[PDB]
Amino acid sequence: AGIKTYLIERTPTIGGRMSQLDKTFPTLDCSQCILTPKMVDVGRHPNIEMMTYTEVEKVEGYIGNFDVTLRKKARGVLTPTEATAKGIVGGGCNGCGDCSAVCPVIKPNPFEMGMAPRKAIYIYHAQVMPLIYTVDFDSCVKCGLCVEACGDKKAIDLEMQDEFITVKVGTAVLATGYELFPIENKREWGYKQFDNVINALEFERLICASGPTGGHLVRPSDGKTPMKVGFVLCAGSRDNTGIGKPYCSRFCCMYSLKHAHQIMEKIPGAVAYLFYMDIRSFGKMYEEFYYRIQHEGAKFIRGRVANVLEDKETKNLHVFTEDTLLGRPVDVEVDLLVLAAAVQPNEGANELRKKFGVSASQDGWMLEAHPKLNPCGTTTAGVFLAGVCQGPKDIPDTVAQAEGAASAASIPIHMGEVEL
Amino acid sequence: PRIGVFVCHCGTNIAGSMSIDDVVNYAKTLPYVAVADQYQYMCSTPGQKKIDDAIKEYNLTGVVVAACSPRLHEPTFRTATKEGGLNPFRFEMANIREQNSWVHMHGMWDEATQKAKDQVRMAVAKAAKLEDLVPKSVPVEKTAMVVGGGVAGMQAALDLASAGIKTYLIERTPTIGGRMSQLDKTFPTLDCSQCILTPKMVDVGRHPNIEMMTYTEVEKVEGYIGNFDVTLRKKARGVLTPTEATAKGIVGGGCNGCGDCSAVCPVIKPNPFEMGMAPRKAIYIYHAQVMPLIYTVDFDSCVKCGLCVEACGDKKAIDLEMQDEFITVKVGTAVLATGYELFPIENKREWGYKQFDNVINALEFERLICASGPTGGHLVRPSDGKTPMKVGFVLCAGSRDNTGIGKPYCSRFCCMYSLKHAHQIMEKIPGAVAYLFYMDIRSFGKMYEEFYYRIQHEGAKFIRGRVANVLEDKETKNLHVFTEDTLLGRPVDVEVDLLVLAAAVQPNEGANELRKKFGVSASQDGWMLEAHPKLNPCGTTTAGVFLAGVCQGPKDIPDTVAQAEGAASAASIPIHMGEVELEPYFAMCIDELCAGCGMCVNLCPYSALSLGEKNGRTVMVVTEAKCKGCGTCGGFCPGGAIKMQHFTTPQIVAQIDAFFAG
Amino acid sequence: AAKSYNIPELDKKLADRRYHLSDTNPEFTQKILKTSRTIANMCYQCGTCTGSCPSAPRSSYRIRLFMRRCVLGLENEALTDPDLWLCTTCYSCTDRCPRDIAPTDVIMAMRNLAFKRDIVPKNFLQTVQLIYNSGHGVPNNDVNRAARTKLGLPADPPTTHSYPEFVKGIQKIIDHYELKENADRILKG
Amino acid sequence: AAKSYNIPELDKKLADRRYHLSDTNPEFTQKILKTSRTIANMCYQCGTCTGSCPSAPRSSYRIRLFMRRCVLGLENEALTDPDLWLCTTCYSCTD
Amino acid sequence: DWKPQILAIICNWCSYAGADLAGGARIQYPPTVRAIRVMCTGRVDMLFILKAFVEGADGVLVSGCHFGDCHYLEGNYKAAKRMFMIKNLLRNIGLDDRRFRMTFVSASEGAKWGMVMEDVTNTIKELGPSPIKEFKK
Amino acid sequence: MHEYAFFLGCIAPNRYPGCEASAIKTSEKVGIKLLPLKGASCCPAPGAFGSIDLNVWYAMAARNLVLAEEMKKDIALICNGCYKSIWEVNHILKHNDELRDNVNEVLAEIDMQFKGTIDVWHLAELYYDDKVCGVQKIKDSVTTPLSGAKVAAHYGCHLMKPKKERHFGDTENPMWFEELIGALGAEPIQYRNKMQCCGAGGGVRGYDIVHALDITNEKLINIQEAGADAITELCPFCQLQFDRGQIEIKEKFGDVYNIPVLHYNELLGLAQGMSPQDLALDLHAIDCTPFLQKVL
Ligand SMILES: Cc1cc2nc3c(=O)[nH]c(=O)nc-3n(C[C@H](O)[C@H](O)[C@H](O)COP(=O)(O)OP(=O)(O)OC[C@H]3O[C@@H](n4cnc5c(N)ncnc54)[C@H](O)[C@@H]3O)c2cc1C
Ligand SMILES: Cc1cc2nc3c(=O)[nH]c(=O)nc-3n(C[C@H](O)[C@H](O)[C@H](O)COP(=O)(O)OP(=O)(O)OC[C@H]3O[C@@H](n4cnc5c(N)ncnc54)[C@H](O)[C@@H]3O)c2cc1C
Ligand code: SF4
Ligand code: SF4
Ligand code: SF4
Ligand code: SF4
Ligand code: SF4
Ligand code: SF4
Ligand code: SF4
Ligand code: SF4
Ligand code: SF4
Ligand code: SF4
Ligand code: SF4
Ligand code: SF4
Ligand code: SF4
Ligand code: FES
Repeated sequence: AGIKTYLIERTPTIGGRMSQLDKTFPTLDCSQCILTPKMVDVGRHPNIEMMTYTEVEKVEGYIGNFDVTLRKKARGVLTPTEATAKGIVGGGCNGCGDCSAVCPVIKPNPFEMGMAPRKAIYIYHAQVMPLIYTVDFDSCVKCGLCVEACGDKKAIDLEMQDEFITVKVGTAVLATGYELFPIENKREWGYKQFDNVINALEFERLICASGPTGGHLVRPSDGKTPMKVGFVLCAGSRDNTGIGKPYCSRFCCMYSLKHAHQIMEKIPGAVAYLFYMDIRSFGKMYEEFYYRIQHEGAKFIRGRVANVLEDKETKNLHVFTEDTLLGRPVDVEVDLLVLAAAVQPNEGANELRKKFGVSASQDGWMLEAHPKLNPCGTTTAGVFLAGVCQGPKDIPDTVAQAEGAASAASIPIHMGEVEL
Repeated sequence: PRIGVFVCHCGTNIAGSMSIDDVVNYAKTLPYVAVADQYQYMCSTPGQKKIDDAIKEYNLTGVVVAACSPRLHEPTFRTATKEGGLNPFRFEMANIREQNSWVHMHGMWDEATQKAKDQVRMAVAKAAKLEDLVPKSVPVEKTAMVVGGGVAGMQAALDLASAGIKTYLIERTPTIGGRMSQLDKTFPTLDCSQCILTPKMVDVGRHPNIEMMTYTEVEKVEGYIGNFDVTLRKKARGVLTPTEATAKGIVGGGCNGCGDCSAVCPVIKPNPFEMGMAPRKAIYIYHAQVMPLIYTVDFDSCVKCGLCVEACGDKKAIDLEMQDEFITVKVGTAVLATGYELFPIENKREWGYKQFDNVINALEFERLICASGPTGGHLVRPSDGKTPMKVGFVLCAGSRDNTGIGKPYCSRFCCMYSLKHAHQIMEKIPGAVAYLFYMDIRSFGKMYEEFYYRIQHEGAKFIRGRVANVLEDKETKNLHVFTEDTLLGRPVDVEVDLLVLAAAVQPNEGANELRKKFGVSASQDGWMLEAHPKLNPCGTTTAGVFLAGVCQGPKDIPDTVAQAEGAASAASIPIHMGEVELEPYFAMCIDELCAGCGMCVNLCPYSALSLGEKNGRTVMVVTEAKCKGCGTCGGFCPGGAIKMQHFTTPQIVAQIDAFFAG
Repeated sequence: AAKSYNIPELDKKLADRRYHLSDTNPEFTQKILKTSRTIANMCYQCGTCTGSCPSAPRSSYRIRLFMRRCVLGLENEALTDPDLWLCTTCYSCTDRCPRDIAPTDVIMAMRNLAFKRDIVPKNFLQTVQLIYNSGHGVPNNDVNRAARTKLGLPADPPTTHSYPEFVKGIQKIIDHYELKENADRILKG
Repeated sequence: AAKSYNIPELDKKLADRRYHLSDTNPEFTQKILKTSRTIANMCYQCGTCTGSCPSAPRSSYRIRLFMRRCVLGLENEALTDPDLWLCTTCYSCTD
Repeated sequence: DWKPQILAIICNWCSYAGADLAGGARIQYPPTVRAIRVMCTGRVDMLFILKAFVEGADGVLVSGCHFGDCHYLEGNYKAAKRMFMIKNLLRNIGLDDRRFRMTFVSASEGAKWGMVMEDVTNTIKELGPSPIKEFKK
Repeated sequence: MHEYAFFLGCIAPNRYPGCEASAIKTSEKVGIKLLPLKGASCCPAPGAFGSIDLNVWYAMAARNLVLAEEMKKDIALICNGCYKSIWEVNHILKHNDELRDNVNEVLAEIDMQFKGTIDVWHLAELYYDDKVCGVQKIKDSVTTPLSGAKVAAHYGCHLMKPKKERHFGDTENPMWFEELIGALGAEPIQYRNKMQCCGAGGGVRGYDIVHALDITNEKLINIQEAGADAITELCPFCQLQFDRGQIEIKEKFGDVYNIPVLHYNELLGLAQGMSPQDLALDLHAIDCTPFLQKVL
């Protein structure tokens, strides 16, 4: 639309959760393939000031001028532009990888939900948009091998500190997303205590071809291929006991169907069992997706899982519930159990929405101006909501909400005046 | 020519199916190839840098990338080719992943390698003959059109107008508002629908940047992203607004909405707003809160008695001889917001919709329960006018149905509105009980699960069983609902006073005609199709047309409004710029080869071709703006006098020849 | 349900009621699909079939339960159920199923498998005997011959009651499938 | 299930298995709610209780079925069931 | 010693999308067909097909959108008429007309694209090497 | 005069011969000619024989079909169960190739082949069609009014259901059979759940007589409540159930209805002037004499 824009991301790369997704319901497209184009557009757009690995320290002002102070965290590595500004003609970071080839520290990768190693100097994945190789200063030992590997490019500055910048903006759009609810609190499903119980983002990384495995789903306990996989739907959701969330997370029925399809097509002869309590395929082509999954042969057992026991020797998981339609208790022994955990507002989202003056819903998500006729704007003028931060949604609904918020934020900028 | 061949591994997605080294050596030995080289991720910044360095070092004329599909990465590598001193259109891809690797993974490796060599050879042959194109930029008219005056149309119109673009709002009916104007209360917050919408209807009616054209249709559309020449049919309303009356010369005014005309009209007909439950005269408004309060005349039912004009008197707003006027409007973009109608549930004979008096559907129930409806807001039985005490709600009525009668999809909001109606009856009739015969309660949205909890707490009975059939008691007119309580495990026979069917929704009447006028395709489900189902749910494949609301698929008022504002933003993108670049695939006539036969002229669906005078000779003339690059004309012309810009006959024939080269 | 005790009444009382994955017979499911010629694995347990059945309100017969057993492969639960022979094949369930399933055709296939494992009521075997002997499930008798004569019709209808040479062909058809050789064996007991 | 025949074995064999609205006892439901001091009318039949019961795998006892009977008011179905005394009150369902 | 040489000319908006979808879904088929990718099948001139057959295509396949689903409103009706006439010409010049066919593959029919690939390969294998390659000399 | 092979299954010739006699006479009075089928047998009764073995069901129904195939004629039926067997096996074997093959190599042991060349019709379907005798032609042929009689129709299940496999239209509330009874001059009445099974199908009549009789008794109660004076039907199974089962209900339960059960062909004969003796109404368990007093 022509407005200069700042894109603040706390992490060293843009993309979000959809960059972690492997295939997307209900069209089964590769997530990175459909998103990499848009990441390139964002990275190349002259009207976008992409500021990754940066946070919002403080906000003051109003609809007219928001004096937003940003914290530029010490990335430790210089982009070519910043290197030329500092005087290094040879450039900054070209993403060769020699630094991480020689770094001796090895730490878990948060992008891979911890399943995979990454050095102290690292990128999340090979398709990160700013391919600039952050340094993790909480874990770097300043051995200096990385700078020797980088050589004449001189992109690594191990003494970099948090720089602060103050930016004046007219409007602001909040798009903080979500995290998975901590399902280790539900002790009856032995999430942290049994090896072969995982959650749906770890399953999505295990099934992706770019993940810690070669795209091969294997059992965490011994590295063998599963042949029976259970999907516990509603894990921590529609739950009024005070531990889980009392709401529906919207997409967990759909992504569990996707994962059942993926296992049944990737491991020949494997069977998927879905322990469900209201299959919710409400969107466009969702019911047809549900029909197709049942046709390919996923077993749908209408019963909320009661508890899970681990076999002491085979590490197999005994899932106990009742088949409510059959009318009998069941004991399904699976090689791998996947929990479709609830989602909750991201870490620090409440801090950021208090900085911007936004309130919260009953559910804990950011509140909108009018729940029916204004789902993007907030009560504080000049701030708009977009994405899962306002409530869980699929990528189509998230994008519609994001463009709606962009339109609402453009309304006062195009006019150039606002009346208080 | 000097061509560079760059073969991506796609991170073993291609190197795990063929021999990339062998493909590269073959490319090196190919004719015209200056440099052949490989990289792990050619779509990444080091890959573009590799392309650019190769261009600069080897003085490359063109670039061939043996990688994924063009439909995925033409823009990326065209921009990479531009940055480097070439034209974007000196570039050609060889799809060796989605059409070689992923389909020849298993047990066949040298065969996939030979296929890759063939594809690279054909790509090099085309690229050695590509030459420079510059995309056409066309001006964009600074107006916009919104077809549909429901919540999605009104939101899109208000958004565009407040962004500053002049907007036309076309509504086939005499009033804006849509279905939400018929709704009585709204889930999950229980607000009054008209109370929340009337503010926005007033905004639309008062906005200076919105040309609200009610009771008007779209006869025909021609043009493209730049200028859409849209012809509108202004149906004979029969009554003049004050502005039109002053224009025609009546100083005293036009219609002020007094109501004397309908007070004296003797014809009485059903009201479509009230789903037929209520009478309305031949001259009428739907409800008292219609935005243009202008009192249409229904000419199919008027008897021209002339009492209305005598009642109107000196205002002289009624013109009984008015005819359909036609207007042509030029617009830059268009937003389609046609909404929906209820699926005809009388086809499902086991639920006696038309044959039993006390079986209604959910919009008739919403009008019966509204305080502005045919009743005084009192739900009464249609058979005898008595108050019901047991009400059944048949959920999924005609939905998730693969028998060919109903719809195979979920209508999204029918579980939620049935919960709302159960609450409304249990709170409005003391002691009444609501029974919901359900098969997957779907309360997925924000506060929806809490709404479901609250309804169960107030005491609605939830019986998990799809209704099998309905029998009517011959004397009391009560309805015997037969199904199985699947959780209880027994058949049931619940006798209710009123049965409400939560019927499926389908695209509105005439929506397919309108989307064919605008060039939009349809989905598997029958709704209008979007450009990309994940990352572009508003735009369509035809440029300059955008979707908003239930017309793209069923949705609640929150999702509909988000979609409408998204569509308004997408329609504003090209208007604010004022330029838009077309893809240079146009047909170009070579005049000193054209013989003027004129036979190609009728092969263009877009009428881009015509016969004109150039240098005395009658030759063919291409309106390069109207051409879309299909190639039908250029595939027809026997003399080869039509050139297709990036898919020329020499290029395609070079590809064929290279395929058969050994 | 702790284990097998080999005391028959206690085994009956403490039978394991809990479904295990060892209980599924995919071969049984595939045989049912082939014989019934219907998409039975696509049931989503809406209950319309049971809600329409005329046998359900007066018995323990549940066609939806039989569909679930078919889907889960519960052979020896479906076949031995005495409420497998209470279906009148009225086809109301098939008329109304939203998934285009023929539950009554699934019932018919189940009945065929039950016969092949020798569970079958005796009226069926007696009808087999009658059709083998005369080609007619309801054969003629002397009083009806007299009634037909008094009417004016021939004492026997134009069927295999009056053309006994086609009975031999009917018998060869039945013998090819061994229906008589199984019916008489089962009746002998 | 056509009507009452007054032949006890045939009445037992052809007992009406079909739930009617005449079968509901709201007074029974209210007494249960008062005495139990629990929100029993809010069950949505997930089956977790039966899936956790130790009496269910060896009998016809179904606590979820008893909850459904409570919700629907099926007095004389809940009370006369001999599997009302197979609950060990282990509280796993409540847990 | 002999491998069939089959050439496909597939439109961009339904047949290329369908082939891409088949690849994405990992539907395997034999590697005998190589495609050209024009915008519409209306672009396909008769001389393209005849040039392929005279260079020695053992088979030629032209794949496009279903009737009523052309991206450019009616460009595959023109292609259908052209290919009917091409079928007639090949029959009357004495070449086997089943070496040529035109399939209508939508954007979502990756499975049908795989089946088309298999069937075209099988038919050409039954037919054998084209006679033009030896009739030229 | 259209000509059809007359299949004539087991119950009409051997228990209710007046049904077949009136069929031939009334069909000849209207423009239809019913030709005997040469050596036809039991259509393998769909319940009691299909429940046992579907392959032998197919083989016997196909043999019955190829008899009329050699006759080169179209089958005409008067039984809903026989319609199920004959018509449905004809339809299945006209489209399923492997089943054609299997049935043909079974039938080749008796020098006999199925090719699928004929069509199967129910006699009431022919009476309703307009090309063949229509409702107006039935009204024309009627000579005794049969006025002042309330008559309840039982459609049965195997003629009309499933509607995805037949072509008779709505199964929830059809009125076509009510038009044929209205043509005769008798007023057809509507009763609760008129589309309910009589209970005799599928072999239940034999397996569990009490269950089948309870299903029948539900219907009889509804019909008496409506006020019927007879029950017309288009099936000898359903007639046998409604006729014998009234006696078995009177003995096993304590319910008395005494409602005559007549095939539509018997009512058509009564309307066209055939005598009760010529219709053999003395062969029914339930006396028809009150109904005869009313309509005569
Ligand atoms: C296992 C799983 C599978 C799924 N599968 C599908 C699927 O197949 N199809 C589908 O359509 N949807 C799917 N979804 C849902 C989908 O992931 C969401 O719809 C979508 O990611 C929403 O994106 P978002 O931008 O709103 O949030 P996010 O993707 O979470 O993005 C939020 C971004 O903001 C950043 N951020 C957070 N807080 C701050 C802060 N204070 N300052 C700066 N930056 C911040 C985060 O680092 C992140 O980059 C799935 C979800 C899960 C959990
Ligand atoms: C019984 C019922 C209850 C509901 N309750 C709720 C609720 O409580 N809460 C909620 O959020 N949602 C509810 N919904 C859903 C809600 O109605 C929709 O989300 C919403 O109305 C979508 O609006 P729309 O503008 O897209 O379509 P519509 O409201 O249908 O508007 C479309 C408009 O376009 C016009 N139009 C159509 N074709 C043409 C044409 N060719 N040319 C010109 N104009 C045309 C129509 O006349 C109409 O004015 C309910 C739906 C139903 C059926
Ligand atoms: S070695 Fe230097 S240039 Fe290369 S990736 Fe590491 S920091 Fe970047
Ligand atoms: S300084 Fe040492 S520990 Fe730190 S990133 Fe460089 S090599 Fe790794
Ligand atoms: S989306 Fe499905 S799995 Fe997720 S909480 Fe809602 S009902 Fe449960
Ligand atoms: S250009 Fe295509 S093939 Fe190459 S790495 Fe990128 S996505 Fe993979
Ligand atoms: S009488 Fe005239 S001014 Fe008044 S409402 Fe009618 S048309 Fe309008
Ligand atoms: S002319 Fe007569 S019928 Fe027509 S609107 Fe006026 S009063 Fe009514
Ligand atoms: S929204 Fe609910 S009632 Fe409507 S079709 Fe979907 S599941 Fe059925
Ligand atoms: S371009 Fe070709 S077809 Fe068109 S007028 Fe000229 S010669 Fe004729
Ligand atoms: S390519 Fe030819 S036929 Fe197609 S739109 Fe352009 S001018 Fe018209
Ligand atoms: S009606 Fe069909 S879908 Fe529903 S339970 Fe019966 S067989 Fe399953
Ligand atoms: S066919 Fe059998 S299962 Fe189906 S409704 Fe009739 S009796 Fe019940
Ligand atoms: S009582 Fe049992 S069935 Fe009901 S919600 Fe609680 S655990 Fe689920
Ligand atoms: S208390 Fe224990 S025994 Fe009783 S119902 Fe609950 S889980 Fe079962
Ligand atoms: S777009 Fe494919 S045939 Fe025209």
